[PDB]
Amino acid sequence: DKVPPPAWSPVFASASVTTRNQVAGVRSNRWPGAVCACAGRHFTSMYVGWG
Amino acid sequence: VQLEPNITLVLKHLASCGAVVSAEQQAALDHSIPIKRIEAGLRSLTLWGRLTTLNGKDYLVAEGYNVASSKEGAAVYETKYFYSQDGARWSDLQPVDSETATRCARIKGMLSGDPAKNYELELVFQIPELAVLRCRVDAIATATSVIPTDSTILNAASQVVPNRLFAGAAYPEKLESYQHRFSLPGSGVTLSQDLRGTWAVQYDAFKGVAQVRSLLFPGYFFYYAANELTWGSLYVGDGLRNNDLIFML
Amino acid sequence: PPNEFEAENMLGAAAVLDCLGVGLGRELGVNIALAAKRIGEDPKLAVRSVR
Amino acid sequence: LEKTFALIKPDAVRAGKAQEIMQLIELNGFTIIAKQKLQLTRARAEEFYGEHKGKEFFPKLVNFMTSGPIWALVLAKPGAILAWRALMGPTNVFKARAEQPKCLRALYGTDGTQNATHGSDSPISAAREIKFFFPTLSGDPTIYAEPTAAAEYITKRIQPALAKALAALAREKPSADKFEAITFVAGYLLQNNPNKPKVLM
Amino acid sequence: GKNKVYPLELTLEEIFHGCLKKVAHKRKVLLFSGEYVEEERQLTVDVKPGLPTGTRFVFEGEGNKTPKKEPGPVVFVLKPKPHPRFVRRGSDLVHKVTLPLHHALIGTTLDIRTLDDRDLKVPISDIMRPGSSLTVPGEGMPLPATPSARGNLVIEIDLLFPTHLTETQKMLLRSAFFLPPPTEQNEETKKALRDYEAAFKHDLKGWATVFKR
Repeated sequence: DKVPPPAWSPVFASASVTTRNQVAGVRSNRWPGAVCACAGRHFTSMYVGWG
Repeated sequence: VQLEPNITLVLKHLASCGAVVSAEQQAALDHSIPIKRIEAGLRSLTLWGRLTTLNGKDYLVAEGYNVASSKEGAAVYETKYFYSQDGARWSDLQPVDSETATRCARIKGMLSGDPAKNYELELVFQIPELAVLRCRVDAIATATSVIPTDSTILNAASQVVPNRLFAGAAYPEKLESYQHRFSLPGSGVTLSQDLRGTWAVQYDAFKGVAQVRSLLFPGYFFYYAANELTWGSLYVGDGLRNNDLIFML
Repeated sequence: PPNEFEAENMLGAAAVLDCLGVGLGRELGVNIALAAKRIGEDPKLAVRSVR
Repeated sequence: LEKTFALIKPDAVRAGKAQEIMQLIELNGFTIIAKQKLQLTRARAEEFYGEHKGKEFFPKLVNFMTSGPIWALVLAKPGAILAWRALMGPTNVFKARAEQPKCLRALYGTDGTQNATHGSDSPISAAREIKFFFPTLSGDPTIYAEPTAAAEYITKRIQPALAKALAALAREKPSADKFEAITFVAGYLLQNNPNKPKVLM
Repeated sequence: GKNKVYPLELTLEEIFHGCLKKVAHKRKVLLFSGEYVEEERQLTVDVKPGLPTGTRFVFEGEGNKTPKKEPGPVVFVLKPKPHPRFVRRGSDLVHKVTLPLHHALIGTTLDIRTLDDRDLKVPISDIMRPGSSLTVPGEGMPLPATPSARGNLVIEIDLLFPTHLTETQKMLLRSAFFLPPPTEQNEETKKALRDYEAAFKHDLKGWATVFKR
């Protein structure tokens, strides 16, 4: 494709958009294995994988 | 000993390597694997892997076969592949012809979510994304399908069937104890006959569990527990290939 | 449209129950959370509260 | 060691009691030689119930037997026919409940025609019916293998087509090798034969 | 040299699997009586898996018997009964499904129950053109020559366009059919799209998922 991909992609915790308490975060496309998560006031970052 | 790898045992043993799936998707899998196994005529439908994507809607890919014969010196399985975005409803992956199979290997990149996506090549060639997905799955399965040696056997009418008296592999840290699934049982072909630096084996000798990781395809993991004699394999991450193995090693 | 109802954080409840070691387990908990959403969302079965 | 035919009717299959019936059958000493779940069509059921041709109960009997899938079984035992008649009990469910309360008719039957099971009567009928539903199941090597019956069999059915085939071959006289002549005569037999037609497209 | 030709009607399942039919024949033998006398013969015809439509089965020596001439053969011509789903076209089936327009553009999965007792779910791989089609290899009738290979199921697509559209729906469609490429979008465009998506998929007051009344 002629469109360069973005560096961050969303990640969800449910296939339905009406679940009541679902976490939803982002994932790094440059460094694969780095994720960020947020639920209300509790957020996190973590990198698992090859460097 | 075992006749078909579990989904729960595989997802449990390969959790440390990042090979995990969402919990809601796990429950959906638990419910909707038998439904697809009965709708289609298959008798062994497991989870193959999970490919990432530019969206959050990763592709969960499952594989199932009815017959597994021995044709032209190779154990050939009439596999059928299915895909889904969530573990609820599965669709099918039709095979691709050779012209597309060669025009799909040049499309390097990360697949998008909608399986109705068309890539363009060069005149312009319009290729569907499901074709690319099937190409990548076929390539990974050709390069990586790993099972313990002697786990299969030949019967009358030349069908490869599970070795119900398999007593496990001695020295489960050596690559000589593992083989491609499409190697005939009598042949002494193993993973050692592949390129030397392609496969990495880490063996916990106390808990008796071995992990084989593909370095040519970095996201393919296989586990083999010797005490309970359970082996499984998953693939997480996209299906791109590590060309420059010589520099990394 | 889905009916507006008042439930608790059922996924958090399942997490707490699994932490303490009592209850039905996490996997059934995801199914209960989704079935309670099925019940509460029904416009015909207009519910003010599901538990 | 003999064997008999027995089918579980659609009424005991619609109620999900087939597996219990098989378990009871196996608990009493029987051995299920072959089983198959199948749905009869109208023509197949009418050919099946040939003996009660033009009877008063025939319409409802053939209409019930093709209302759902049934199970067909071959049961083997030294006294298989009489033992299966005894276990299967009296033929009328209302009479069965009074006479033998712990019998398959009493336990699963509901009506005079919905007796929930069907068994054979005599060894000739049993062999005929086993051949009807299991054409490839071997059996009875004594009545069939009999010099007088075997000569009659070859003369009546196989001989009329074979004599013409061996004549045509003697006329043609193909290569003296075995295989060419064998292939020629086999192709001739499979080409023009009395009972089967010729296929053209 | 007259022959009696009879249609023989089979269902697609029978031809797919290979039936074994028993047909009845009413044969007339001419005698000195003013009226004839007839008898019913039974004939076993064995149709092989996936025989082509129009196959002729000829029974030689069967047919009305005049006093002098040996009766000519009787012909059975194979024809298929109409099916609710499939129509065979040579060696492969054809399924004509009416498709919604948004299923064509966005893409969905068609559900088809094959002649064999297996269900089938086939994705829509691109924007289905009007009068276009889809092909699922190995899902047609068996080959009469080889009893293993089969044809390929052919889905013929006939779109079902919506009957009514409002002016705001047309505005949304025009905004969808002229959206700039993602590398040409302003920051205002991206913020507006994010806001609209968060509003259309609102879990309680959004219309992304509704229950039918």
